[PDB]
Amino acid sequence: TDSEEEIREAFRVFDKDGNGYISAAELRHVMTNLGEKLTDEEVDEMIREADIDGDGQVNYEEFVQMMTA
Amino acid sequence: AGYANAADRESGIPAAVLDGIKAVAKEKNATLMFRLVNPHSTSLIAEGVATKGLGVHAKSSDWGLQAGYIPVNPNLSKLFGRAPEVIARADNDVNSSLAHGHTAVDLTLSKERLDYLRQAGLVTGMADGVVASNHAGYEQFEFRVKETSDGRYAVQYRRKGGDDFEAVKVIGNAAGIPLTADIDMFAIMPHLSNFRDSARSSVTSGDSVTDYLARTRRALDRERIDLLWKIARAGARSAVGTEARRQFRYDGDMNIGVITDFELEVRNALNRRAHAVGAQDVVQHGTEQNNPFPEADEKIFVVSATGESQMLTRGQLKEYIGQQRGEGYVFYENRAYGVAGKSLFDDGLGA
Ligand SMILES: [Ca+2]
Ligand SMILES: [Ca+2]
Repeated sequence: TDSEEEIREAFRVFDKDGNGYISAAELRHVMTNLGEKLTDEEVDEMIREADIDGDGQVNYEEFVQMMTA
Repeated sequence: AGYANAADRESGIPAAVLDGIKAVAKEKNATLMFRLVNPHSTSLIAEGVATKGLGVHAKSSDWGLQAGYIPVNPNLSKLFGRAPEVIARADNDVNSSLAHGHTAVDLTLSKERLDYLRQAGLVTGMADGVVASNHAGYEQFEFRVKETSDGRYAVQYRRKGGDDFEAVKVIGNAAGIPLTADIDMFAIMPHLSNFRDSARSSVTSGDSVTDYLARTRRALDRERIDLLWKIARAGARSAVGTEARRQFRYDGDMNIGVITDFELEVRNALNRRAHAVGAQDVVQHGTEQNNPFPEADEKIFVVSATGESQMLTRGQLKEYIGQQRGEGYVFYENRAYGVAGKSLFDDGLGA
């Protein structure tokens, strides 16, 4: 069970730009640096699966769920 | 190349060691950041003098022939005209270190540092060995040097008007080599792709996701999307060393502090290059990002994964991190910057 601060350092790896949201473009850049070429449909699918509230991005609280799994 | 600009020469890192620094940074694809090295140590590190670890809390010296070394006599140290308590807390410190593998050795200089000392004015002159100086210390202490058959010069001292000269004593290796300040790393920003393998062995069995589901399944992907989030999690987690940062690492019997698997992989690659030139280990511990007593040192030396080098004010430092974070270089900050109002991030920073 990671701590709030541990989970926030990890959040920053994904959230490359300023804002506190992981967008589709940010997640794709992450997934291929970790060696997985993905199609846009596949990115969308990862976002979707995490995107509890439906805006089209992953916020801190959604990232926590995607982390506790 | 040596030194390619002003920042390089201002860093205080000896030319041949910085070359490896630049090289390790490209080889491992990571921005390496450092605290300025006091110029009085530069030369000592270059000719193989030893570098101290977190064990030593003894105060170093910045004057006289003992400049750059860490004097056993706390008064020959920078804490010179300080007083009872200080000079006194100073004693344990010195004594503190010799309890654990550190030896006290006779201070002897190379002819070169001798040149350097007088060239920098730390030593305004000498009879042929009764060296002089205008530091406040010379009105309370007397000095002189003695050549030996090795080429070195023994440093002896005495107290004004008191009587006999004794060599000056300085802390060193268990292996007997004396110590000088170590190169402090401000922070290490690795490119996310350095963690591919690492995520793979945590989650796959070291294989690509496609090869793993092929190897364990059988001819919407819910299972597949799962695995992908799992590698993303794992990757972020080693990049930023979540687990590693919960403990202390050690190098033989010396405590290296809190450091991530990558940060030390970097330490070893640097200490290597260092040995390839004539130096001893120069990075003895982790980064400033896990220092529990953080320094507000205010000019940081930066060496990019591209090899370019530069000096940054704490302000141009945020801009840099942000630029680089945009290129995939990862960064995490000292946990105590926030509560103190000195965070390098301009985001939520909350829950
Ligand atoms: Ca974002
Ligand atoms: Ca959302």
